[PDB]
Amino acid sequence: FKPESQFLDTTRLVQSCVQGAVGMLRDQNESCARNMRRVTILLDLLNEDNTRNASFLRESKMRLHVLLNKQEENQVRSLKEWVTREAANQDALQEAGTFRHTLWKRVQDVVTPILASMIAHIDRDGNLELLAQPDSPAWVQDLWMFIYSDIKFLNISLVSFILVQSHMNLLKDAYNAVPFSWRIRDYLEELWVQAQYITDTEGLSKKFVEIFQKTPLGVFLAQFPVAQQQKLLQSYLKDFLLLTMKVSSREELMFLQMALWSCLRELQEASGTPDETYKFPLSLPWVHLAFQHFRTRLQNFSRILTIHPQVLSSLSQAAEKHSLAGCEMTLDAFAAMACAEMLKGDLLKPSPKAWLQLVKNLSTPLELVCSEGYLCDSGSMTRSVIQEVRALWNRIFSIALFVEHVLLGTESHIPELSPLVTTYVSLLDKCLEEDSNLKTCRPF
Amino acid sequence: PVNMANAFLPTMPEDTQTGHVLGSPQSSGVAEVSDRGQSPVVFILTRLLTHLAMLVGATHNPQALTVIIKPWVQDPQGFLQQHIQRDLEQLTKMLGRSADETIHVVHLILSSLLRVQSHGVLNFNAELSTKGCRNNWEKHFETLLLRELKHLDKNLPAINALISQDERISSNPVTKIIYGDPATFLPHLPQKSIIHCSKIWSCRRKITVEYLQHIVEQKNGKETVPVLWHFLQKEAELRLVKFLPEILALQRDLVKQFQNVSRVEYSSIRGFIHSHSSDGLRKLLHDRITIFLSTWNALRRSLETNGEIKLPKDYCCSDLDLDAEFEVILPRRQGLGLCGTALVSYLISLHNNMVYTVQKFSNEDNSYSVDISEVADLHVISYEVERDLNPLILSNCQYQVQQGGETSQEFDLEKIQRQISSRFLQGKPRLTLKGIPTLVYRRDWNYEHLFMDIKNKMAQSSLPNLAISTISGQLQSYSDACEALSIIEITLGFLSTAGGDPGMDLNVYIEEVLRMCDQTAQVLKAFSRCQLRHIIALWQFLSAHKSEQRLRLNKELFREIDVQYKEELSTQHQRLLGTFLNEAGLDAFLLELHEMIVLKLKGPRAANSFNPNWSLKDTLVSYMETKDSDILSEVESQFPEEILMSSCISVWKIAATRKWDRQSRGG
Amino acid sequence: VLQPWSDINLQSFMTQFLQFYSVVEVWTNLWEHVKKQMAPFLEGKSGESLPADCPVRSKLTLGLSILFMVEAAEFTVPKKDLDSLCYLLIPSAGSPEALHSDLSPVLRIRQRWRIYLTNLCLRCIDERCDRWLGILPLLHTCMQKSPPKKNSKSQPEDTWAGLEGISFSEFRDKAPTRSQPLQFMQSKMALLRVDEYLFRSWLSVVPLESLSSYLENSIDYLSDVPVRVLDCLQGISYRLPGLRKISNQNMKKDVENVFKMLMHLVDIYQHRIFGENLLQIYLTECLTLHETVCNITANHQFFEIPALSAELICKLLELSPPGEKSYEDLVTSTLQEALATTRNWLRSLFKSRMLSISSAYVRLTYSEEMAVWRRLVEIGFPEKHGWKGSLLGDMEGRLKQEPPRLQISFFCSSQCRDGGLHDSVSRSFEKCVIEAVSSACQSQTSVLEGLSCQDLQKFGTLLSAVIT
Amino acid sequence: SMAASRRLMKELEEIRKSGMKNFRNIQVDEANLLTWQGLIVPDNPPYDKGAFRIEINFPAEYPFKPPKITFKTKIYHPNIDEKGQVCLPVISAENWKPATKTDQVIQSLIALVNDPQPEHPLRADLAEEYSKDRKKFSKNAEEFTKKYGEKRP
Repeated sequence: FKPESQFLDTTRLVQSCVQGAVGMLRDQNESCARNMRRVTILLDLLNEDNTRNASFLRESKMRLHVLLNKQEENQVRSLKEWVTREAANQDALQEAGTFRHTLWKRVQDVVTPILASMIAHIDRDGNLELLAQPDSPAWVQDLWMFIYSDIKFLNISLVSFILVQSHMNLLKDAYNAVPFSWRIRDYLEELWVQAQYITDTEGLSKKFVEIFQKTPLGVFLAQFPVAQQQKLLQSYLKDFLLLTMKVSSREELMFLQMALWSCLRELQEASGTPDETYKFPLSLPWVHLAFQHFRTRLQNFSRILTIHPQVLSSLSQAAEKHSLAGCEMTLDAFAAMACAEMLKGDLLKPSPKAWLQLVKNLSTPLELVCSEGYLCDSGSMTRSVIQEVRALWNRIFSIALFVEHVLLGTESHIPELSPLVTTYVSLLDKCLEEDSNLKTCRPF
Repeated sequence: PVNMANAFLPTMPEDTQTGHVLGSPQSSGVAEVSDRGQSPVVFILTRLLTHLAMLVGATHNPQALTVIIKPWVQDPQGFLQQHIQRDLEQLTKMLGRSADETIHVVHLILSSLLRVQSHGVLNFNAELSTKGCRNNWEKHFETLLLRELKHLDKNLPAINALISQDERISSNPVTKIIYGDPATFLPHLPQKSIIHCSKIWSCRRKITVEYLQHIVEQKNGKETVPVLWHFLQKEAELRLVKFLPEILALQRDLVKQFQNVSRVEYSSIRGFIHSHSSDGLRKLLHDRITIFLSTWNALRRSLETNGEIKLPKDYCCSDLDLDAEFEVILPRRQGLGLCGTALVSYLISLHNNMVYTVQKFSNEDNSYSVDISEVADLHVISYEVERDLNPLILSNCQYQVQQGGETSQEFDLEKIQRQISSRFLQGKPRLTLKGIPTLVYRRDWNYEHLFMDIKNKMAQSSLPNLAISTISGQLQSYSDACEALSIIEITLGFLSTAGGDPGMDLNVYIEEVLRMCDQTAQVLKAFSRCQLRHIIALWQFLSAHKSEQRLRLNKELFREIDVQYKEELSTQHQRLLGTFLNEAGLDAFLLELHEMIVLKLKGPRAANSFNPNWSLKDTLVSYMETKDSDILSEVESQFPEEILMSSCISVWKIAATRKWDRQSRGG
Repeated sequence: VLQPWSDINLQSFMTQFLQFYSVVEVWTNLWEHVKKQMAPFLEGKSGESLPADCPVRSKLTLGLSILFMVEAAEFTVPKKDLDSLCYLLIPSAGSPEALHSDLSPVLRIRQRWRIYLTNLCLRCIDERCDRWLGILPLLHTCMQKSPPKKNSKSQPEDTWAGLEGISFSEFRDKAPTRSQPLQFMQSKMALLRVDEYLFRSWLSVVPLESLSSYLENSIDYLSDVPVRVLDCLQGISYRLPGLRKISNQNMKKDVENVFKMLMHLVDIYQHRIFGENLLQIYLTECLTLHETVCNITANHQFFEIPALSAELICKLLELSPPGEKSYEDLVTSTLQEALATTRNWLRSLFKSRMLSISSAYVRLTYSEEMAVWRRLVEIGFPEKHGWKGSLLGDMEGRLKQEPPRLQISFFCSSQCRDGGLHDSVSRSFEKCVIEAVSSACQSQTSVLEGLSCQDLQKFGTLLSAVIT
Repeated sequence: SMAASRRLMKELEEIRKSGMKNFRNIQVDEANLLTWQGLIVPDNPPYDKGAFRIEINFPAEYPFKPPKITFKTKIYHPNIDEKGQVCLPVISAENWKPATKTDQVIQSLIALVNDPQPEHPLRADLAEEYSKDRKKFSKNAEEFTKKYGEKRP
């Protein structure tokens, strides 16, 4: 496979051994077994017709050569003389018929497990689907080729039935929209760690973006159009959501997508006008930055989506009625508001104990969001929003205490006071509207 | 003590484990939590009394305690004195009173367990030779200890006054200002004041978590407040839960970077930590491994006792350091890599147990559940005792006073329960074991799991007689048979881990579905008339065919199997096999035989259970019930029993040669 | 502020210097100021003998400080200042590793100082390169220990030496006008006790002609530890395949000298080198060395280097103490591989026939051939394996390729002389001679007419053959 | 592997339909066939006063690797320890053959329970007690069965 011979037809060999390579891969028995899709994908882009396919062939042959050279030094050099060893092997010589068919069979057997491991390390979660997808913009192919030509950036090791693990537990044909998800995620984790440890928490963002601009990946990504980088931005944002956070829903996926985008926008506005790091606002590492600044206010938000899925439906109109995610993050506050509205809506259902459960499961996230130091810095409008959100949260928290005490007690011990307490709770609810601050005199 | 050789000693963790296995006292491990069914205070009291018992025994004869206690071989005196020192330190830390008064209380307990002459301890072994009698004796000890401890607070002031009245320490000026006498006798003193009274300037006890355990267990908190008791029972181990996310990230990174088997050359952990190209990652991983090793050291005491995954004791015997071996941190499931896996498993198990008990007590229903694939910093219980637990518990210690004058300490359990519940313990979901990082070690080359996967996915059926005739006549050459075997094995591996259509015969499958180009047209003609719904059957037939061809010429037919199975049959056994072959379905018999032989008779370590003294009928009927459903009675009731399994490939040779004589000499 | 030497003081020093550079021709005056601080240390002063107004007492500390200063300035430094700066980073009086490990917590963080040391090494790539070699001890005290893996399995020579950032290929292959490394080697020889990577990183940079000297003046070092011969072999088999075909007398004698000292250093000490089941790695290393050295000779006159390689393998097998059947399988495999490698090499480099006449005065086309055959079979190998049933068979097959008459005529053409007192190749020659005589006499053509064959022993053999 | 558990399923079906009249109340969990629980009911004295719970674990290499039988109920035998482990030669690795079905194992172990073998004991002291004074063994075994034996069906 050494570049500049015609001693073998390598493309023919790989098309012959792709089937055997993919046949040995094992998914976890339900994780979208796509073996036929994989072999078709490989064999419709392992040709010499398109320029992208020719460059892919060259890069794949380079990968095969380097892996074979790395694995050959382990041999005792009696296996380096493959022709002589196979010829002295009477069994396989008389098994495969003619001597040249025997030699080609031995090459097939030698190459097929290395190619199987390569396919295992390539199609981690459906990364071949991006090259298979038509009309994909230039960025997908360009970063795929840049990653594929960098042995040091992506180390591919070889091991027999090999297992392929699902990083995201992806749904039916999810095919994460960035070429290699886990690879960039781990590389950016390492880069952020290096930035966070080299410097203190005073110029961390500048050093992080600068050290991302220093890597060849950054200088290569910088040449793409702004629209292409934006497309990369939401694709990376959604696949980061999928990898870091598991979600049994697609609408909530876009909801935390918008939440993390608004968090990124707010972090961009944290600095007044540095006009040096602001020259690259639409970059990949910013997303990581947002996470590592707002992890709490994201994960807590995820809790609100997981404990009470019904609130999502209410939120499905709230974004329409208030136009959230404009400058900063208030989506967890919106989920809290819609949840509180629904809580006061259904109120005493046939099972008021279920109402107690569905108010107390969600007490702690609303306690945590309404805390000082939770928002380090933001606009004055968000100050007013958080003031009123603590006001309403404390109001409904007092309501929840009243319910979980008196409504539980009357229904558990003496069911003869319900019609009176159900009206007195309404009276105290209606009398506390104007003064949502119980520290003063008149509410007490 | 000589009669106590390997006897069931009490107050020891149970996973039997007889003896005196206990770690070194100078350890940063758990607080020696109580056993399955004993109160911790009674447990500690019994443990210290027993400790004094073997201390007296060892001072009587050291060799008996040397042979009783497993780990040490040097001396029992220092080890036992360190245990007694730690026991008295734990006693003075748990009981809320002066240390002299704790020694007074333990003396009171020792004297009070002496006038209990009423004998009701019957039906128990005096040699502690059974677990049942050990538990029975522990039950009597618990009953008597409760009876004595329930009547101690009414004797402490009286005994203090009587002891202070001893007319030999009373001359000592120290005991006047110490042991309950006013210090007004000192002439160098300020005048009497309403603030400088003796009782105002008196010592008072300190509130501690162990004293909380004592107060909640002495007030019968099982029926009133069980959540606090469960929380403080395992508070020591849950103090390490905050480090779960970063160590899970360590397992994730190790799995991601080293998804390899038998390819790691690193020998020392220090080499790994010091062979990274990034300094930020280097020192991060340094801090992370330091935390991992500290948590491992603090928690290598209950894993072998209550952990779900059994582990040998060769891992929890040596302390981990920065220069320790490498395989400890690899999250494996076989040996020496099970350390971190078992640790995180126990952490998840304790979290799940606590959330389950809390839900079963108050919630009664919850749908909030999450895998380990999105574990965050706040998702697990993360608190510091010196900054979080101490203030929240000390804020609820009410003081009550009376008209006559007294200061009483009372705890409102509801207040503290609502405080601790509404802060950390509530909002914790049920973690699942689905997404635990783990390296894969074993392989599925054995080819049976493939067959059962085929039978699960597809409704397999038998091969047509015309199709088998055409493929047999078409594949008469040996090279063609080998090519067909390779291709059909590739398709078998493809079908084991993927789906397909029971129709869609192998030709169109091969040509375009996996787009396998043409090698020879003869094998394609053979595959023209075989369906996927017979694929496994096809494989076995073709496999047998290949070896049968190797029998037809003068070439060695296995070249891989052990020599212990390559020997010729006896004359009488040859006659028996011939009389069997006289009337039988030879094709199916030889097919099943070759399906058996080529799979497991692979040479070394093929005699793990395959001892060469069995019979063909026994092993054939042992196999046949796994996946296949071929003809039965012909081998159940006709096949000879004395076949000497050792020479069983000889039976296949005889059957294949007779089938050759059938096919060729007949036609 | 840098005193005392601690991480907090170093961080405060860096912050203060950054603020000083941000707030404040300037750097020219700064360098002229720092030169007066440099000078007393260059005059040999250290400790109490240093000037009372010197703000820095230790020398590695001020070296690190000036490295920090020059890194945050991106300027150039005079050549005379290179010797002064490089004298300040050598850990003199620091022979034990305990003090290095005690100074490590002051220099915990790992790779930024790696970067500064790398750019210092690349900036001292200039044609002074005198006191440079003292930085590798610090570049390896905060690095991984010696990896015990085989050659060419782990990674190339850059990480085996532990540099990974300096290309020494141009220095080892150039005109050696700077012999300073040898004198520095004999000046600071006792440094290598501080750590273990220095032996590898120093064998990497020593030129070929001085490698023999660098080898035999480490006799005390190899007596202290009989395991660094592994690393010497690692270096030799690392640098050997990279070097191309040898067509010269200088490299001829250089490789002869280094191999001769290698045999000396292997032989003298003991069998104790091969303890702790280390024979396997030694056999693999000697096989790789033989393979590499055999593939770089295509001149039929450098046979002596493969001869010494074969002798090295011979003595390595000879000093193996008897123990399982794994060792016997290993030794059979390694002997078979050695014979296969020699056979393939002699197949490759000798592309011509033998004793083509072309002048009526028949002479060998590869005249220096018989000595090669004698020299590469006289070594001792176990007789249970081949090396006698294979290479002698090669002689037989080569000599059965020539016509009987012409080969007979050459057999005593004043070339095949020096009967080696039952030499195996001589016995093969006599066997092919008697077979050729049998073939010639079997035909009806006269065989002996014009033999100027005054050597009488082969006349006797020829006569006995023709009668019999 | 489930390949084995299919044969254990067939064995359980055939044993349940055939009936043994001495090994009753067999139970198993369908999610893991490799662990059977059963109740030995002996017929001969001095073991006719109680029944004994046993658990048989089948290694994943079954039929080929012999199953391991442990006693969950304390029983006074010279052949079974306090840990419940029982040595059956028909199950020993050096004497195992695949055709030995679980009903033959159950019959053999029940016969051994009803008639102990002293020459190969796992409790030496009980073997000496049986050999030197039969009456003492009779009373000791009867009392042990009375005090610790399970309630008969």
